[PDB]
Amino acid sequence: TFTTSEERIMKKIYELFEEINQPNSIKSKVEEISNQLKLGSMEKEKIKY
Amino acid sequence: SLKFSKSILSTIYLSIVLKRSNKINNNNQNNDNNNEINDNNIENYENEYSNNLVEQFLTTFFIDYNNLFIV
Amino acid sequence: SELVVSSPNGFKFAHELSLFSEFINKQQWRTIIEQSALELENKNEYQSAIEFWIMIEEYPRVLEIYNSRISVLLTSISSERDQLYQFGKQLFNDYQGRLKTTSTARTSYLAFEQLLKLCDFFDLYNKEKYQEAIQKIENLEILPISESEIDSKVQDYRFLSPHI
Amino acid sequence: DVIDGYLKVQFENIILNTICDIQKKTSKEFQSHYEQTSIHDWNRDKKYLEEILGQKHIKVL
Amino acid sequence: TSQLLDIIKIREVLKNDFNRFSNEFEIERELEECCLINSSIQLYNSKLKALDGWKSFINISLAQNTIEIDTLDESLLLSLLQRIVIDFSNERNPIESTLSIGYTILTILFTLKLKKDSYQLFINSSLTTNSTDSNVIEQKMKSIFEGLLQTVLKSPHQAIRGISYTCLIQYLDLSATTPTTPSLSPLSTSINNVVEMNNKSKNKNNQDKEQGYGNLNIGLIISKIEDKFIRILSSDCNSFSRGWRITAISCMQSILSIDNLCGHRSLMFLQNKGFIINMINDTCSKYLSDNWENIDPKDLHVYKSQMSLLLKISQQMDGVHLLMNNNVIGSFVKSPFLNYIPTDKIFGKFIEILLPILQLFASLCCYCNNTSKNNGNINNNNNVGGTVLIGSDRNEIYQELFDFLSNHSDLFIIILSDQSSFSHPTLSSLKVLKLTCFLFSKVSSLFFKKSTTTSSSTSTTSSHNRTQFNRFHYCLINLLVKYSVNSKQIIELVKPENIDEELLTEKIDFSYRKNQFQILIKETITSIIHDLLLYCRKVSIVQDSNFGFVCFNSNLILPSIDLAINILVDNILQYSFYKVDLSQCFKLLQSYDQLTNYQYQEILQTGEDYPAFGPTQRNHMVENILKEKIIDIETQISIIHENIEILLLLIVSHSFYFCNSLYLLFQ
Repeated sequence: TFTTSEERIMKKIYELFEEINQPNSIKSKVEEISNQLKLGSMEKEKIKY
Repeated sequence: SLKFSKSILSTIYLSIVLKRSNKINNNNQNNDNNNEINDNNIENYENEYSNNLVEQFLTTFFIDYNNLFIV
Repeated sequence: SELVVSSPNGFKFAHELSLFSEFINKQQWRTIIEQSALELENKNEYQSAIEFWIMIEEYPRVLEIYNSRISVLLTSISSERDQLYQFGKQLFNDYQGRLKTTSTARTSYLAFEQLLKLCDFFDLYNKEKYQEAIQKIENLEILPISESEIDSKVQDYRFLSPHI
Repeated sequence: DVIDGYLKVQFENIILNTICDIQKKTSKEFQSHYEQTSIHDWNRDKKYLEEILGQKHIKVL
Repeated sequence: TSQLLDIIKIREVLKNDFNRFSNEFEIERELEECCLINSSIQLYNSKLKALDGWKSFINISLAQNTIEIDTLDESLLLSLLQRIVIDFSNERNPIESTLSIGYTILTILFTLKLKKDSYQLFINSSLTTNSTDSNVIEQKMKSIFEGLLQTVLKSPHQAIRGISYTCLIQYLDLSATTPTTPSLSPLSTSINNVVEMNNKSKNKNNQDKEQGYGNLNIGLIISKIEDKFIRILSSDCNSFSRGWRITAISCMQSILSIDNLCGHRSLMFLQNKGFIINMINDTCSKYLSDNWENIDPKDLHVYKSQMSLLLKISQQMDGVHLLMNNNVIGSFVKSPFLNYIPTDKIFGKFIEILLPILQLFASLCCYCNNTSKNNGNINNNNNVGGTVLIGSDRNEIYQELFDFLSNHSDLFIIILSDQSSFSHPTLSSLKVLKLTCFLFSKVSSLFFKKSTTTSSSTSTTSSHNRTQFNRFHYCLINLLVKYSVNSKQIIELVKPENIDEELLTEKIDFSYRKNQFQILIKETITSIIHDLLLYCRKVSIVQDSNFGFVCFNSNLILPSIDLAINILVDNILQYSFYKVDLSQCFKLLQSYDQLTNYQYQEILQTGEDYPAFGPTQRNHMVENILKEKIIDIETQISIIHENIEILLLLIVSHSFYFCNSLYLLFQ
């Protein structure tokens, strides 16, 4: 059978899976910053003096 | 349902366009005149309501549920 | 009104302001009396305030103040209780004609003519005159003397004033 | 002088807690009304001096 | 016991008096009827057995926390609660069965509160963007409330109403929303720039609708039933025995916290039934008469709940008016209890009865400030004559408080000297002192006037008023010495009086280390110093800005001006600390999902239970503890800024008074 500490660490393994995989996850945000980079949207103009 | 959806969106587009022309005209006339139950309240109420309605219509479109662009 | 209520002849001066009719028209005069009477109630000067409310014939407020201060004092062995009770016996002698006519404050007059008998009952109780005290509360009609009166007095009580 | 016997006590505990909650709640509400009152009194009694100081400043000129 | 028909004795008597019957097939049918009635009585008894089994099974399956409260499905629990609240409203109940259902309703509502106060409710239906699903949740919650009200309207049975009153309290504690976050004020924004007014309507026109609809649904239930519900409840508040009387009075307090949404109608209905004056007279005669020493401790909780209802009334504008329209201050001030000089063997019971009166009298001062917005936009004749408090009414309240404090003078001298022969002070003597200094700060301007009005008459009374003033003044000034200079020693000498305060004596504050009790003492001492400084300001600086009485003597007997300068420096230092500490609490609230396990122990402090709580549970508990502690700190930051302004004003006014007083010796 499970122990309360195994039920509880299995919960933490699920909680830390979802934050990585849901539509508003870490994975999504690291493709948008990558999309904005491919589409030049962070290359601010280099004024020179 | 897809006809009715097209017909909502085509009528919303037409009302936003007409509202955008009226807001341009009234934004001239609200400079020019200020330097030398009231039915006015109805236009102002329908002007905020027909902003917030279009805003709620677009949040209820974009904020699992398949985003209608997917479908 | 600050002048009239600070005056050590205030009632006499407020009456004299009824003669200066080219300086104070009678509506301004009545409202100087209204503001002076309220600014005597604000001092606990309930007798001074009553004589001011009498000066403008506002007999509802006269009965309202009198019943309110005498009910809160009714049973007390205090100088204010006996002073206000003799003042009430004067208001009963001389003003009862006017006080017994008003359309409003009718129940306030019934209560005034019950409180001026309840004070007379407690006068005799606090002086061991128990047979005369019994006769004062019998001749007040607020209690049952027999079992046959109980449902009547248990109804009559519902038409007293909230000062009894 | 004063399963199911333990359930009696648990139901009575729940009633006593539900009575205690409101008396603690009404007390934090009272504390907040007290402190907002002295804040309002200060800013009122402050402005009264700002206006009286104006009614003294002019008088020397 | 349960009775059945004796089919043997019946069959024998029917065969003795056979003379009534046409033949024996009639006798055997009258026995068939008895056998049918016994069969349905047996089935009635087994349905009652099964309820008593089912209730004890469920309440044990909840009241031991044997099911993890996170996993307990609110969609199932509300569907059960909605089902059984219908039978709890049935006038064909057993009393025993309706009570067995009622105690099961009570445990389900209490377990739902124990979910709310650890986790957000209904998360699975904010993770659906379904406006349908939150509509189904309101319709369930509403079907429970309109049902619990039917059980009150229908039932004659005290304990069935009493349980429904506990369930109605827990329902209103469930439906009340948590506080919004405080709105930080960027004080430097003084220059010209035009556009961003007009967009600010929209977002409040949403969140004020969305909190609005639930509260308006409760208000649009109460405001259909009102005349019967408040009538039954105000009867029960005086018709019930002891424990359930308290439950009805607590229910009335919870309803008055919502009566604003009906329009103060429950409050107005109570005056339109004499309930306020009748409860004042029920209070003074039974708990504030000469026999107060002999009050039964079971009904001292009836006193505390009656006083907490007067305290809940004085927390409203119309409620302060309605308490003065029943002479509340004057009708408590006439009562024998207040004449009693307390002696050591009884002092705690005197404080338990004096403290709620001083809370009520302080509460009556609060509303008398809102007169200042009279922008004359004339148009419409809505003649609703609501009594905006007049220039009379705050002076009426302050006069009954002046003549209270001045008749009871030797009791208030014993309170205001704080000559504590009790070899430890307590937090409840400080609760009483916080209220006493506030009342003298409020009434201070009448204390100046009634001691300085020189009439051309009785010199023997104006000297007496000024002798009482001098006694109170030296006590209030010596408190400002004791509580500022020995401030730190007092925080190190005070003891708890209750297990609630021992549980604040173990617990640390994460902003401060101290325990939480040593902060609640300290912030009670901030309060004592603040209204003592307001008293000093109102006594040093008079109308017209003339100087009054000297609070601090010239030197660098009264104390000297070193005291005001040291209090100013310590308040400037505390104002600098709380602004760093607020700048920590807002940083914690901006990173709560990224705090260390040690910071989560530093904030939650939940013993060896701290391991058990899940992350989403800890994060929600910390997010609401940080909301509370930001509001506590932003409040103390106001009080201590205002101390700094009061102290600067006191130092400048005394310095100016002495410089003019010296100049007037050189002409």
